[PDB]
Amino acid sequence: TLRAAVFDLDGVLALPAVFGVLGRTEEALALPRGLLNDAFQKGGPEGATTRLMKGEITLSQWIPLMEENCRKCSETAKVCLPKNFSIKEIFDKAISARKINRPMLQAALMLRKKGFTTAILTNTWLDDRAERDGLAQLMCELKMHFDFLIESCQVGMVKPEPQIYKFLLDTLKASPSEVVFLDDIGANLKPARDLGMVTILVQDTDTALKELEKVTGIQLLNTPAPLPTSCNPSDMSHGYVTVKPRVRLHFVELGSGPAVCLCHGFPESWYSWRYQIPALAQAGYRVLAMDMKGYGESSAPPEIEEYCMEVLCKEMVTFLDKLGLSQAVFIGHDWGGMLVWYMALFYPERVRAVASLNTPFIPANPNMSPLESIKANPVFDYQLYFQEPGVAEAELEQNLSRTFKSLFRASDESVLSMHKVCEAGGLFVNSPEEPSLSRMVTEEEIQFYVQQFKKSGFRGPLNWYRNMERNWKWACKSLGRKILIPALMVTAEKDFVLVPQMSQHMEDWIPHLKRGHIEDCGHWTQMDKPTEVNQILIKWLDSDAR
Amino acid sequence: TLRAAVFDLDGVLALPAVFGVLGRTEEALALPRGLLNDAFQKGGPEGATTRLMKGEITLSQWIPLMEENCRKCSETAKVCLPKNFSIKEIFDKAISARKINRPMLQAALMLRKKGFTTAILTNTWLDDRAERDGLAQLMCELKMHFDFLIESCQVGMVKPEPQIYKFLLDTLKASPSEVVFLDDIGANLKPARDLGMVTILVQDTDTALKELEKVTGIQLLNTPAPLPTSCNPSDMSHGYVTVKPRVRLHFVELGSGPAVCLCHGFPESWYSWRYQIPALAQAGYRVLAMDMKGYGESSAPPEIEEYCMEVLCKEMVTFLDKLGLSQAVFIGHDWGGMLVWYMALFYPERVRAVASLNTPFIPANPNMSPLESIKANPVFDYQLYFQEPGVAEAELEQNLSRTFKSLFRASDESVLSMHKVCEAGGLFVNSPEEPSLSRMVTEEEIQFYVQQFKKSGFRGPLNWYRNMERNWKWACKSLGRKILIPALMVTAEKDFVLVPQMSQHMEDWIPHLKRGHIEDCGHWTQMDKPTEVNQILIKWLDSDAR
Ligand SMILES: CNC(=O)NC1CCCCC1
Ligand SMILES: CNC(=O)NC1CCCCC1
Repeated sequence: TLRAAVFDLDGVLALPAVFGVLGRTEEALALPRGLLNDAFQKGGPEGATTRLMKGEITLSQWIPLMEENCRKCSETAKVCLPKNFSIKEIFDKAISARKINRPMLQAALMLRKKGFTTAILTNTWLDDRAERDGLAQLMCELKMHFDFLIESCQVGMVKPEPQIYKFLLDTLKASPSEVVFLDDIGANLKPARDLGMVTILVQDTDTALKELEKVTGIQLLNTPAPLPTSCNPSDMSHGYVTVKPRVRLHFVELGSGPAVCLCHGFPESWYSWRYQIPALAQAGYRVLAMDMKGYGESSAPPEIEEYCMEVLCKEMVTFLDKLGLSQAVFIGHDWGGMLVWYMALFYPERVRAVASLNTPFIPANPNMSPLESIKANPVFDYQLYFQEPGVAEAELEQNLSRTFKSLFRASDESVLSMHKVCEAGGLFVNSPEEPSLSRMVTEEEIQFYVQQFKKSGFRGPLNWYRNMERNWKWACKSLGRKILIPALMVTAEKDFVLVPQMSQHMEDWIPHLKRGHIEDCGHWTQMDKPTEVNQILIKWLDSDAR
Repeated sequence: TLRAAVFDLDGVLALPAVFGVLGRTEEALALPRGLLNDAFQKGGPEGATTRLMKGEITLSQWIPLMEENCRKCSETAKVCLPKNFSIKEIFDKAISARKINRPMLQAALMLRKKGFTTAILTNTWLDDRAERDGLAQLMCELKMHFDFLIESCQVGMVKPEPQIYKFLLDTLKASPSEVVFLDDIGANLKPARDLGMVTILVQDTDTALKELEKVTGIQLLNTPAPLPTSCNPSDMSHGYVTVKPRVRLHFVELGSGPAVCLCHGFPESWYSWRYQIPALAQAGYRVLAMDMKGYGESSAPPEIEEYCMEVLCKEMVTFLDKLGLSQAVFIGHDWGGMLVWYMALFYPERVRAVASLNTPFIPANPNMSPLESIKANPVFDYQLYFQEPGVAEAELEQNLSRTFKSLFRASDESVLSMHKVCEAGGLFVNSPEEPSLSRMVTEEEIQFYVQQFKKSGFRGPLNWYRNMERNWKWACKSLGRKILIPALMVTAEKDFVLVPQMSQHMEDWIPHLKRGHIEDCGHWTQMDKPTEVNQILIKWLDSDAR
């Protein structure tokens, strides 16, 4: 019974196969059929290509040896190679053209999710070309999804030598009968078959995947659209910056490129961005997912005033100062969305671009108390419940699992009503003791939030709501300004608190505002509709943030 | 008696003054003298410029108001503004032309080092221009060197209003007679004088600095060349990546741009790069200064084999994988320099460029044991002393302060001889109990190393020397390769262990190798000659790493 699946890189996990470029080059240059592929494999186990694939020599050292093999082959075939024939050019083009075979990676992802040990076994080289980064990026993206990556040039062994197959089995800690091995080269498949491994000759992906699902008993073809890659907290780079003597900010960091600072809402975590972190890094950005002040590994002082927008914003500027960042794109959700509009208003030189999920920009009404404003909206009743220090902390801290299971629900699953929360005397008074698990979250993901909130509880987070008068007075200083930097407003159809219509007058303050809108999406945008959030943010980033 | 120095930005800490561009524009466009400066100050306290400087409006909102003031002024002067007259263009150019007045910053640096509280008090704006990053970078660089930055647009107050001066004094916690205030605008200097502050009207920097040194009693002019900016450990962003279950790597992170991974030697710290970290970040790079395996906040497992080059290198690849970095430029010193050549040899796709300070690349001799090789060089005797587990740990751990004070010495201060270390029975047998403090280090810097080494001691670090046979066998696999990626070798004249001549045959293995050489420099390159290390690395980075 199968418990491991092994995949080749070229022609299996990555297409088009670099081998298929040699044939295409022969046809384009009208050279004898097989001339390039014959020069490539010249001398077999003793040849330059085996030396390259075993790691004896680098790609740049191999290029002239391949050129000499091509001359020798053309001489024997009684033909002439063109005026400007370049092996470097041929391979640079072949390599950049090669992309991830997405349905093959999806099938590998599915087998791994169903308990399989997965591995990439590849005949590859030590790439020292000026353009080696392209392949490095490809390998980096692919490898993360597998338990093992075995590279011929690293192990000093090559397919079809029997030793690499015995090395594979030892790495897998599996008997051959427990392994599926997928390869586009029949000769390289032969030693796995001979050992008793289930083998699949990959020509077209669909047939290979049909053979793969038939042999594993797991649905791989026609499966529903998978979720984006998530984050394993223990596999991330964790960052810590002290912004003032008693205040330290924690963040998760992934990728290279323009800095993108992710700001969560209430009562959340850097982990609320788990589905965006790998996607935005893969899209060419340096992601900084914050644990906002009062949360997770960030400091949580008890004083209410430590959580007014003016201080939160100043500390975010200090956070950039200490990291040596002149700018970052600021992306916020909920309370983070509010902070992000205020960063754009008070510190535009530090904000490359601004984006908010659900939270609109509504300027302070100078002719009305923020208390009056909040009272005027029935859905904002829970904010008055949040005012008295200790009351909401006691209910929210009593049972952590219940708190998150009750809150983190899709629009069709709601167990909470935000109206008459004060009158009812609590957020969970008409909510079950043991709520069911929402389709948006696993039990483990709820438990990460439970463990985070065991450190400081709900005092710091609730203090974000306890600065109405302070925030209002500070916001009034910005009443003559406009937001003229790149800005994106993302509304969620079914957010019954931060309704899409609350954002209707934003172009009066943000004339060049760009928009996104997510249908059938509740308040928990990032986990509700991760695929669509990623698409909206990446499209806006590549066009407006660079 | 003076204890605080206050500096203006425009025309004081930054030159040329943006005000002086309006006059230059008038002259270039042959407009009436003062037309632009008169339109700029139009309406005085009630005018658009005061609104901008107080933060009521942003720079982009102000541009058309300045245009209307220019039209009004030209109308009164009975003149016409040119065909393509643009305030945006004028200010974009003015702002990008403005650079830090280096001798003024040096004097501020010196006063602060001598115990003064320093501050920048500026009439500035909320910059939301597409090109606002240039100024953000300038402010970011300047602010780090001062105790306070007071910006008119942030405090809703402007010079010469008396309230900003009272705000300044309150921020300083100083009586006016204790303050020196430097400004290029006599009108803005007047309220400070009236309060009893010592004032300096800044025209040329030299005269201002002459007045400043006369009044403070501190040498500011003709002073020796200062050291580069160092790092305060508590003001840095600290990063942590788990590379395998029992192994976590710590790093300090500063800047944006191409990733530059700094690798220290024995027995050092990320802190050995303190003088390079701010310089390389300022030069346009994302610096990652490691605590190498066995050191500081990085894990230090006891097993010798955990420290062979093969595992150290693989973990550095995993470090890049987890941070989401397809590449980094690798810069090493001493044992870090050795690791860095091996990264280039075994993982060229992951190494953007490679640089080593002092450590040459010498390939394994396949016809000789590494023990034989080390025995053949008398200066390498101490490495045989390092072999026996426990012996060097006991001497190096006995007195930490003595260990670092004895080791970290300039070429003209040496207290240690690396020959006959085994025969003598120790590294410090002919060394004092209380060594004098080297000119390279302060007592506090020695104490940071003492505190770091209290965590894991010398076992992990000494284990870097205990893998000769393992490293040799692994290095032999690379004997047919060449290093063909961008590479830099930096030799130190007076390093009597890693002598410049040990690097003489490197072009046989690295044909395109670039070189740097530091005269009168011992083994501790980074702290011995920080200014010259920075110049060599930055020049090579900008040309070969991008
Ligand atoms: C639970 N959501 C919530 O209270 N969000 C607030 C964000 C700031 C604006 C008011 C609502
Ligand atoms: C104290 N320096 C030291 O032992 N450095 C080593 C680096 C690796 C090559 C041999 C010397």
